[PDB]
Amino acid sequence: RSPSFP
Amino acid sequence: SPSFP
Amino acid sequence: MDKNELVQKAKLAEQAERYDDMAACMKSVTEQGAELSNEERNLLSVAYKNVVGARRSSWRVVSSIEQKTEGAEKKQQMAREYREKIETELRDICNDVLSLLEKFLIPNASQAESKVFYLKMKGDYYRYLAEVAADDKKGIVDQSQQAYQEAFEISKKEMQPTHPIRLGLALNFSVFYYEILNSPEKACSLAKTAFDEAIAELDTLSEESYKDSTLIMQLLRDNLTLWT
Amino acid sequence: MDKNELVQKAKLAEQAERYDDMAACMKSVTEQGAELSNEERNLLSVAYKNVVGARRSSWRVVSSIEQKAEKKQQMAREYREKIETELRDICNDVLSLLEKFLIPNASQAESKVFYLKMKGDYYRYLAEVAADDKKGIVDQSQQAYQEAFEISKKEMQPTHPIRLGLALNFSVFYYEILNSPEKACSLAKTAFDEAIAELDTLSEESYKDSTLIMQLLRDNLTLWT
Repeated sequence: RSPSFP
Repeated sequence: SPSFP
Repeated sequence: MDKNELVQKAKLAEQAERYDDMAACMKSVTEQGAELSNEERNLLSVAYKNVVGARRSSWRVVSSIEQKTEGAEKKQQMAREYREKIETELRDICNDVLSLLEKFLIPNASQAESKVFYLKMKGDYYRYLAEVAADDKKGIVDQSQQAYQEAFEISKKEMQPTHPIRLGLALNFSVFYYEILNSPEKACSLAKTAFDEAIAELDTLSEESYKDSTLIMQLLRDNLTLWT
Repeated sequence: MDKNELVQKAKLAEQAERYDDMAACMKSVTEQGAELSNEERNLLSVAYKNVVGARRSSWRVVSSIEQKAEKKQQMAREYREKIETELRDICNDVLSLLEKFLIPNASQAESKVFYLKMKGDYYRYLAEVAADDKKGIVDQSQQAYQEAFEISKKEMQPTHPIRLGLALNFSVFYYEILNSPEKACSLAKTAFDEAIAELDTLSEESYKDSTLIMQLLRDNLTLWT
């Protein structure tokens, strides 16, 4: 899926 | 030292 | 164990990659009611990121199998029941975090940096509930959207466009629009402005935070390029 | 659940990387008392390898911190002990399953070597953390490996993955537990050379594991030299 941070 | 599995 | 002992045990659990132990330590630190230092805040965030992360990863695999076995009746029921079990764990974890945010972290956040961090965190854990929620969804989606919007408003007013917390929030709000609301254009628009604003003011990069800042900008552009 | 349902749950848990769930499924399959198929045997082995493996990895890190500030050293010690107790309970669970069900029901040589190698392995993990009980634990690991080694050299082809894997782990036992790097090297070298000499005995269903273990045998020989 779409990477997030952290 | 690597073993198996 | 007193605060300092629990923080030390959290750092040990982190090194040992025992994230449930790490989360229990930091949960206890938070329940003492005093405002978390930047160090404690990061230890709490890392611990729960890994605890919830293992369930989200397991959930995605089992959901993919449950979809992939449409024609194999016996195997699909097995996959469905296991996904539901993983969901109960995932929900309990998100409910634990959101309870800490509402009871301790958000009311004790005295500085703008902290408020943006915890509202983004609220946005994040309500988003994880929204990933697996299927009539309760709308309310969960609204709670994630409201936390992110408040954090976004405060970050644009109080933080430099290169601050990692401001960039990270723009990245996760952007992911929320794409994944949860299915608004790819609204997601792309948020990520692009966040990236361009940061590129235009790179002189505002602190030596203590430039690595996180430049990392999030790369992630913002990756999402913009993938959603396009 | 019934056996087939528990085996299917175990495969799901494996895919989900939920190795505690995987181990509980296979433990339940084993407690039904019937001899395990090759598939079930591998699922049990993989599950517990990962369950014990997480503790061995955590133990190594915390022990290193405990070795390398008085208050912080006491906490590291207490945490290592907590991890050790978990590691011990896991090894004892496996060793109890081996003695109550797996070893007495192993009717074929292939199965007996697999389970005696497994016994050798889990007493080796106890030996890694044991500090006066050690000698007895080391002897239990050595005895299980020796019996499995004798049966493999007699009943199996030198390319069989179970025979190669056992030679790799007994070789690791000699190096790590008994600090005998020269016989560790000789054991791994002969295992490798005897496999190279009979490559015509490779099965299409097992050649990937066989050639992988040969590479591991040579890596250990090259690192210990």
